[PDB]
Amino acid sequence: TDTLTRDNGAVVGDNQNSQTAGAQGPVLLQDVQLLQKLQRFDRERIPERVVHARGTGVKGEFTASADISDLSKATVFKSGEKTPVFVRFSSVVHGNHSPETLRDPHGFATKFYTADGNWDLVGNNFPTFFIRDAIKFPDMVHAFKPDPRTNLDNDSRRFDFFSHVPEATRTLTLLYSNEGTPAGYRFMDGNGVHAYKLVNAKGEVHYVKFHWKSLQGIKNLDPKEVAQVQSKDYSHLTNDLVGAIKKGDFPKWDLYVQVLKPEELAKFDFDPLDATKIWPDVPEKKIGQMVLNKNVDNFFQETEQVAMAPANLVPGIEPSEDRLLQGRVFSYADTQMYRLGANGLSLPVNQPKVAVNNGNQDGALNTGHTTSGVNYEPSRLEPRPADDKARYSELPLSGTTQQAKITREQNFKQAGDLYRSYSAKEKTDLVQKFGESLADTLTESKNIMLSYLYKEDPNYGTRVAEVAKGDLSKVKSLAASLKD
Amino acid sequence: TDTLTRDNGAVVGDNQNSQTAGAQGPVLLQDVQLLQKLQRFDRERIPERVVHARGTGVKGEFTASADISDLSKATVFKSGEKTPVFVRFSSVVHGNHSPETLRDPHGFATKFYTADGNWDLVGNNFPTFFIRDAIKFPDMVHAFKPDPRTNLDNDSRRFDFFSHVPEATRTLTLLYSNEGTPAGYRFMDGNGVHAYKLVNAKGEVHYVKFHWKSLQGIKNLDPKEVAQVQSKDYSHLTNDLVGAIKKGDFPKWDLYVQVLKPEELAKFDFDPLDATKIWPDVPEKKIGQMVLNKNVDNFFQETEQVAMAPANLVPGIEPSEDRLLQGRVFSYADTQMYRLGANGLSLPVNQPKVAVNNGNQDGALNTGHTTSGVNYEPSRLEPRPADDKARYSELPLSGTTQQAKITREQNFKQAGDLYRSYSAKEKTDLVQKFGESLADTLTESKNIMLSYLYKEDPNYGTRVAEVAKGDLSKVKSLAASLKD
Amino acid sequence: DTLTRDNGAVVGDNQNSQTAGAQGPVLLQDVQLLQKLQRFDRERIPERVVHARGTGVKGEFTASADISDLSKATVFKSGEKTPVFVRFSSVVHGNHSPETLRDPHGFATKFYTADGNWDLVGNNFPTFFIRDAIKFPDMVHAFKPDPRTNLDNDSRRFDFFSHVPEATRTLTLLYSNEGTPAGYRFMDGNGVHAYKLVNAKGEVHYVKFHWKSLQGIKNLDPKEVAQVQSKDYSHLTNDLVGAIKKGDFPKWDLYVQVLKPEELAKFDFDPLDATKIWPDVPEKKIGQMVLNKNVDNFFQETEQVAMAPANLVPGIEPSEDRLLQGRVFSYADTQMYRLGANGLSLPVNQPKVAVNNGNQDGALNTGHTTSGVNYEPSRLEPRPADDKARYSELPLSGTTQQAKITREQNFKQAGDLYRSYSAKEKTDLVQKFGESLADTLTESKNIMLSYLYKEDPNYGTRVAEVAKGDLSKVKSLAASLKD
Amino acid sequence: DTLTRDNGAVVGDNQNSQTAGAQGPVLLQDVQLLQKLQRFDRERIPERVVHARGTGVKGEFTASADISDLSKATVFKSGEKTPVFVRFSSVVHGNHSPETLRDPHGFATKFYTADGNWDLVGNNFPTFFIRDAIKFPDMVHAFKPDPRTNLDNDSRRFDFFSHVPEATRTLTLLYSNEGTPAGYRFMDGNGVHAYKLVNAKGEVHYVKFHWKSLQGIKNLDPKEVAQVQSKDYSHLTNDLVGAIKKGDFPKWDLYVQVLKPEELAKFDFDPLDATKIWPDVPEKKIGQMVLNKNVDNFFQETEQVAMAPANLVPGIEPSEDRLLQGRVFSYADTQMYRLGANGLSLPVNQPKVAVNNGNQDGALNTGHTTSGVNYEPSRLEPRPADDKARYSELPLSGTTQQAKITREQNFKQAGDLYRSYSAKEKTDLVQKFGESLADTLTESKNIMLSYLYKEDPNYGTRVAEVAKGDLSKVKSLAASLKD
Ligand code: HEM
Ligand code: HEM
Repeated sequence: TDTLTRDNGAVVGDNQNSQTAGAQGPVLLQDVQLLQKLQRFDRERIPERVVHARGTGVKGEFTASADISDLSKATVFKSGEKTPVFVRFSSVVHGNHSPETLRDPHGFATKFYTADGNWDLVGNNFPTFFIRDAIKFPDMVHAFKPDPRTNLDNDSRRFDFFSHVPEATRTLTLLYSNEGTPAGYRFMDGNGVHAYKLVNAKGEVHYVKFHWKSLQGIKNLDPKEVAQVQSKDYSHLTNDLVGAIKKGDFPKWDLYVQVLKPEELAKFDFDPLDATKIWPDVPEKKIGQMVLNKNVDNFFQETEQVAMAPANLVPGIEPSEDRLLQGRVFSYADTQMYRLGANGLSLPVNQPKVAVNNGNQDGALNTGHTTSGVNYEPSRLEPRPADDKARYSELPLSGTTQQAKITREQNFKQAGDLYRSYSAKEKTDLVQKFGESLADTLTESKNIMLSYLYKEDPNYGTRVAEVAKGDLSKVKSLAASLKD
Repeated sequence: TDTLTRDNGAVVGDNQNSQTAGAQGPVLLQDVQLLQKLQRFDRERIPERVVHARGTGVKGEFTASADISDLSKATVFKSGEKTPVFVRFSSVVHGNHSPETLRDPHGFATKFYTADGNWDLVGNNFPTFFIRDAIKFPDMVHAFKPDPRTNLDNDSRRFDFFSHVPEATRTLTLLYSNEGTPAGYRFMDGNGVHAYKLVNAKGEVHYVKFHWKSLQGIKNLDPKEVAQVQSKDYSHLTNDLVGAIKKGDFPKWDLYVQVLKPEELAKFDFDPLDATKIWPDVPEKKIGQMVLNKNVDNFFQETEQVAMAPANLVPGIEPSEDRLLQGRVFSYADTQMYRLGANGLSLPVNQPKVAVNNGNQDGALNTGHTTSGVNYEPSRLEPRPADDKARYSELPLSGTTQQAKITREQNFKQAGDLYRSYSAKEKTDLVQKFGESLADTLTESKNIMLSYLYKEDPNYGTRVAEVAKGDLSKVKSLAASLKD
Repeated sequence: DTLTRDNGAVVGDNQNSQTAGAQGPVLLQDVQLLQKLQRFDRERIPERVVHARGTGVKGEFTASADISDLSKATVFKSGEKTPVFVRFSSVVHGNHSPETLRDPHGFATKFYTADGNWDLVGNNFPTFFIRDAIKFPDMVHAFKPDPRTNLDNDSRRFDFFSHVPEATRTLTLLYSNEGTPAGYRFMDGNGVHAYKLVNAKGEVHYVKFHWKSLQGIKNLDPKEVAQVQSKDYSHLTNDLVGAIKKGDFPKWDLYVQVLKPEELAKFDFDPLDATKIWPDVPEKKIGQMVLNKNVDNFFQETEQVAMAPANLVPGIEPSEDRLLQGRVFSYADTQMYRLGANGLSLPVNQPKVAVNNGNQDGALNTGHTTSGVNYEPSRLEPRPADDKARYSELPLSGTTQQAKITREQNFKQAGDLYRSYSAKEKTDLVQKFGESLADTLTESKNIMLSYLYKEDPNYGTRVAEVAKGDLSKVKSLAASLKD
Repeated sequence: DTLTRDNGAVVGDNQNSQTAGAQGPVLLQDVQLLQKLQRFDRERIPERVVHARGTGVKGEFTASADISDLSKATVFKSGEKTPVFVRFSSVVHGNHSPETLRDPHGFATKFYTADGNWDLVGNNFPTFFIRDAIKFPDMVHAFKPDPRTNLDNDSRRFDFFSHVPEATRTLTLLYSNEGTPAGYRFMDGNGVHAYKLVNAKGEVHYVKFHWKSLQGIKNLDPKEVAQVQSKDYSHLTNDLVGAIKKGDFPKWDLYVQVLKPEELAKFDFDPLDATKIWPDVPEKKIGQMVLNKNVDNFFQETEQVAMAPANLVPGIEPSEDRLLQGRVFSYADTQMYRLGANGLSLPVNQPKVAVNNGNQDGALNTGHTTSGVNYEPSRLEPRPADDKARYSELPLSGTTQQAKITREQNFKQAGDLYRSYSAKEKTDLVQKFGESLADTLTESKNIMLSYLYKEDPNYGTRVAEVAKGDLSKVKSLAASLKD
């Protein structure tokens, strides 16, 4: 077999014994194989993601199947176009080897390696989120994560924060339902959550929501099943997916879009760009199908180093003015400059399948081969012209610069409708899980949280208020003042 | 209450809404509060420890109680001397938020903030280790850790490695016994593993092993109890410890030493500086007592950032020539330069309780206030004399520089001793756990592993061979050729 | 006091490594050798991407006027005295580059105010070369040494600048003798952009800041530059540190130029264009600064200071100048990298008021947190905002867009500047610019010369001769340019 | 080709940021503005702790002797052609520091051999100032600019060197005109230390390496230094890059001086003392190097190359020189920080042979691993060692120790050097040392003078004059110094 070498290519003569000053003597500083193997070892780890640290990556392909040229000019949506993908599924709060049975929303991020560049659709199984403005994301994550004093879960903290956040009511209803503990990533849907802005070749815009429909169906664990699985397997989602792909049982999802024109936004009773809302009566249209059929070759180089970011957009796809999405356009590229580095987008899993041509340079571990003296634009010696067809869409403005919440909140209606859509057994599990989680919250926050659940549906609030030992008369009088 | 501020101290006007271009417009880049909060958030995480990433830190005090001036000049051992400590307990292989029920050795690292500087005793509950030379450490960890292709446990990998490592037999016997799954950190002992060299005021040396004897007793979980605990609690060791301290029930450990003179080592049939060995008949002497009685204030600032390293030594305590230990003198300080930074030892939790006076300077995030022009030694303007009493001890040398295994291995005797010391019930649990783990290893490595167990004790090897489905006749013939 | 390791243990020998016998190899277990070398091996951090070469000093600012109608900031309250940290610098070259190299010179002032830290990061030139921060990286890459060799190559800047008529004014300032100061004490400081001051009623004013040197202005001419460089590559640092050591403390008066929001539309140029001065707006004195103390340690203080236009206090906000808007992001961003997440907690960067927020962890966090409340809002440990500190509201119209400003006036002020120079000052300018332009590609060179010609026919004509451009092509090119 | 963003998407407008209307603020969603500024903000990495100012060129080495009796290394096989990367540098000052400043000049060569990459990291000076690596951080700290002001302050290095008599020989080379070369092309290079060469029979030889310039040696005297500095702060880079552009490729012959292990105890000095040359050992030529190609990109190649004495191939090992021993640790260590754990996988650092080991992960890992076997040994995917590559064995005796070498001889070789200088060179040497020593504290100054006086009474006497030392004290201190 080929000889073991050091990183400079030199063969190693003994990989079992350190060089010592005699049989009973100390180790020498000059043993370069010892030093190099330990300095590499000592530097293998990089920071985990600040959220969604626990994840599983797989590869597959997406094939478009409809004519949506009237909605978007992006080549990924052209009927019959087959684009390779990289998908990273994940939980949200806990560290990287945390039990996959822990209750949480699950991430569903798809990197499309399109012919116009890489587009990332960074979604979750839940179609709505807990907040509507990215300025609260650091606050929200800090409240959800383990207590900073102990590294132990302490749910009284998320309910202190969330008692000030009535808009979280619908998504907390998902979290504490059995949708919070899936049986496999193959048995969950995916949603973009926000409305994205699709732009056609005439410069016209449509606001669109994306949904991945599982062709395997939806399968969740109930709290007693969660405990049985957790007893022997702390990686059941990863085992399920990797194992399925090894057996050739490739999971698939159909992609659907819901569409609104800019002039329809103001007609609704809720704000269509509020990330805490679904669009209940807008029809869905199928535009493609993705199949995930290949495992990764190396977890660290692919799954750990993949950089998913809503900022990775192609002409024809832009962010909407959803205020949650707006901060996401900054945050992922920013964190990835730190987690990976300035040259993170040049790693194999992050590279586009098209040419990159710009003046960005240098930075740590630059692996390029540059020969030109022109790293500026414009240049008449080595021009790099822009493409006028790729200019951003123009959105009309009015009012003033401002710091004010959106005007139509409707914080409790959709939560109530979701609660009522649940089977009797689903409601029972949601009520017992939410109540157990809320039981030792401070009394003031506890009765305020329970007022939101009661305003969503009196049966929901009454039952969680019994489990959590809240004060039902205070819950009802607080709920009476809440506005629809 | 005090107004929320930005990091430059300027008060914040609205922490709930980002600044937007009208009520329906996009978010502005000039919103410095949004951008600061997101950039700080985006940079919260640092690399986890390459091993022992899952850990719990607490604080307490150690009080010495014997006259060991004959063995060491170090102040921490002076009778009645009280020294504050920081202890970090941990598992080894998996990451943060991995289940604390996972089978593994457990770390027991004590930072003593002595009156002569900080001394770290970085030990484990197991008194022996799997390998005896630090050049194999990276290989050993890579074999134990989850498969690099999938991030899932795959014990065929560790047994392909350990089939070439007959010296791992005794510690794999501890690993697969119920000592591999403790009921609490308070119910385990701690050991230095290596002999350390204590030096007295005359410059004379003694080799000593350290043992923390639990005053709460030893309590382990058997396989069925592990699954039951894991079903509901993935942080059972942290909860147990933080819990006890909150209730005032402070865990204690008596510190004992085993002592051998330099001239006695050659008389043993095993090498006393072999990390795979205990010293079976050397008497123990109690030298002090440690009580852990305070939880940390902030997990990140203290438990995550603490830097435990065998290199943090004080005059009177030095590393022995144990070849595993020698590598550890280099590796912890090296990985901390990366994980923390060049200024990592100036963080609050890592600072000594005595003055630091040297020419080490600059480096990222230097928080000092230097006024001198003298950052070199020697200097006649601002001298920094050495202390001739702190010169290292002189060890006699013989032979040549070399790369060769130690001359006495005795790889199976102590492992058989350990097996035979176990109760019938403990034997059954060991055999079932080891055999289930080994069952899908490649046949050649599996029968070689079994031969090691059979040579330790024929009953051990026969029973694990039945559970693992190895070939007994091949096991017996391979064992017949093994040497004692 | 005895020499120690970083753990506080005393060192027994700091002159000899531990070796295996008199003729033998060095031992891995010598922890003093390893810890000194590992710290030494990690002393350096990335230099600033621009302005790497700099000098820092400390002093104090005292406000002297009632400007409460313009800003509610406590720093400007007449009589208020505020400690300052100032960093002066060059722009293009590395940290030990000669201080005589031709460049704009930075003048950044960190005010440790009673409302928090406010940084006024300006330059001695009152105008900049570009007017939209999206071009900053390109501009800097064209100015810096050639990426192939690390050697100055002025044809690269004129290839870029031939597309940028808006750089005419400041290029005139660069190639003049103001491009090579005699001391930092002998130069003015300008904020360049208009900032928006907001008073206690919420009213806004657009203001320009100017530091007037009370030592006067003193530039070196070309011949004096080579003379000084021959023996001194740190002449600016030497002058300032030496002057403070002798007790000759340099002082600057701070002046403001003021405009109301409804006045911006009435000029022939865009008042928020960073390549423009405000020629006819009167100046008012609002305070004075004295720099009277040298630093204790260059690295801890001068190298680690983090100056950023985003360090704002109530009463001061960015204007819509498109150059400034980019700077509000870039400084804080690069400091997260060059220093780290906890860079603003280093001694030189800390404010003199408490910091109260949920920002946490990050590399080398030196705090002492005990609370479980790292989120807002909380009813257990609230951290209320102050409604009085809400940002001002600017009226908007039109659409989101990617389009240059409409009033450019790229040559007029460039010409006024040229013609304002003495005959000798003009001669030096023409020769420095023309020598720098000489080997630019012919198309860029004659386009550059057209911008100078459009500014002032004598200017363009004299540089064309030195630089060897085609006078007739310059004149026809200039014919097609708009004032 | 069309400009793109880093994800490959085409840019529609690289001239204007996206704003909220023509007079409105910039938008956070303009991903091109943010990605360009984020990349620009992170361009710089930490400069080398020493030798930050450098120039890199490429070339080829051709072996021309049969030295298989001394080393089994393929690089030295007669007729063997190996590609090289060479980086020349100054030592003490930061990037863009004047290349005329007085220092030793680095001469590092990376040989991309058929057995792996071998780096010969040398200098023009054949000796060094100190002899144990434990003092290296102290020495560098004393040599660099004062930590309080970032200005050169030569009193600091003499405070330090007044305790270091062994630096006399190299301080003599430093203050001579060898300290200011006219080009890297006109300077020799030396490995300084003895290296251990090992042949195919396991036999060892101690060897010194010397690169003989085939352009001759060309220095600048103090008056010429000032002239070049007045106008050129990159004279060495210019000279070397320009020479190669013209086709005038510089050449160096490689020579070795050989000693057997039993010969080291014979001499009156220690042959592994880095402050010593080997005066009477003869030199044999073993090959020639020609540098004939410039780099394509300065940052990717010259800034990112990783030169380290730890990059060894079979046939070559460190000797027991105590300064060399620390260098085996420190270069790889600083490169783990300056570059990263994956720094040896960058294009310029990669070997021309396959790398096969279980080193993995780390920041920005660009590999394409498929195996699950990242440990050794393995019976599934074995990675056997080669017994012929085992390290050589050195006989030991004594005990572990912290004690200076015994045969110091700190002054004789320095005096020898001085006496070989022409009258011109002696006067230049004397004026510079004296001028640098001038404001040192009297006690250190007179002790430095004693060392010079002990090397040679005229040296001592002539430098004590310029520096204003006290000759009677110098002579009585010198009286007591031993040979
Ligand atoms: C609709 C709401 C959101 C969804 C669906 C979502 C989804 C996700 C997913 C799936 C990932 C993991 C991607 C991967 O597998 O690598 C992730 C990571 C992340 N998210 Fe979000 N998230 C949302 C809200 C936010 C917000 C509001 C912010 C901040 C402004 C944010 C910041 C981050 C960060 C910093 C990471 C780590 C990325 C990395 O290190 O590569 N997210 N998110
Ligand atoms: C007797 C054998 C060993 C014992 C008892 C042991 C114990 C420990 C413990 C208790 C910790 C965690 C300290 C904490 O809580 O921060 C640790 C971490 C670590 N150990 Fe060991 N270990 C052993 C062998 C080794 C060897 C041979 C090496 C390498 C030569 C090594 C390298 C490391 C590293 C790099 C870390 C991470 C340190 C950090 O990031 O702060 N260990 N070990």
